[PDB]
Amino acid sequence: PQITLWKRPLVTIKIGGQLKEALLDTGADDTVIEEMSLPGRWKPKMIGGIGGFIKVRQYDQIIIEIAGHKAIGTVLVGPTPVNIIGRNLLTQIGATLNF
Amino acid sequence: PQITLWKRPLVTIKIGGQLKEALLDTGADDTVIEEMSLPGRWKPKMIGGIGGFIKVRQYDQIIIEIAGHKAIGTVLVGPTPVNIIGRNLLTQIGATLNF
Ligand SMILES: Cc1cccc(C)c1OCC(=O)N[C@@H](Cc1ccccc1)[C@@H](O)C[C@H](Cc1ccccc1)NC(=O)[C@H](C(C)C)N1CCCNC1=O
Ligand SMILES: [Cl-]
Ligand SMILES: [Cl-]
Ligand SMILES: [Cl-]
Ligand code: NA
Repeated sequence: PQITLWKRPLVTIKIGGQLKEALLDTGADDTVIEEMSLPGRWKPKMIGGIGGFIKVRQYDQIIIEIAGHKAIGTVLVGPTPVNIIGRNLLTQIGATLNF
Repeated sequence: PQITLWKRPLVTIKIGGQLKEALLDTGADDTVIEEMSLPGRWKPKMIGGIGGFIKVRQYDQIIIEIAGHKAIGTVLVGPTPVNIIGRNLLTQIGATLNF
């Protein structure tokens, strides 16, 4: 699709069989989702936002659908105020910024 | 241009007679620049996200050139870790997300 930016670029994602709303974010290096259960082992990570850094759980090779596009990759889980699809998965689904 | 997302989508901007590098951020409602002087009136604002909130100065009707494209809008100035071009000015340069 071509998504303009007059409103937030929110899409539906599916992860763990569940539908969630998330933001397509070219300013995010990684994907971070609100607290949920994911399979496997996780690794520690810090990410930085407008107000400072938070600790998150890094899950690798997680199956996730983004606006109907299937992806498999790293998902961070933690106390983010909004679900964010970052560049690691935007790149995988072929997204570019155009002007 | 068409910007892929393997790396951060950083571009050069001109604001307040100064050149800066800034992040094209579809996940940002607002444009936030590191501390600098701008002409005219301003009012305080709090913006919060990952990591919490920061206090900024809101300047309205500020012209910015973004990767050679002129726009005008509100610019927030404060202790952001990164200069961010948000949706309020991305729409004005006709930026879209495409996949
Ligand atoms: C940078 C990065 C590394 C790894 C993983 C992730 C998710 C990363 O991105 C973290 C991050 O906060 N990125 C921001 C920009 C970023 C990159 C690097 C350092 C700091 C910031 C931005 O793009 C998304 C984030 C989303 C958001 C979160 C909570 C509430 C509302 C929105 N947006 C905002 O904070 C904006 C600010 C920028 C005006 N914002 C806050 C006021 C209300 N609305 C709004 O839009
Ligand atoms: Cl990934
Ligand atoms: Cl504006
Ligand atoms: Cl448009
Ligand atoms: Na003004």
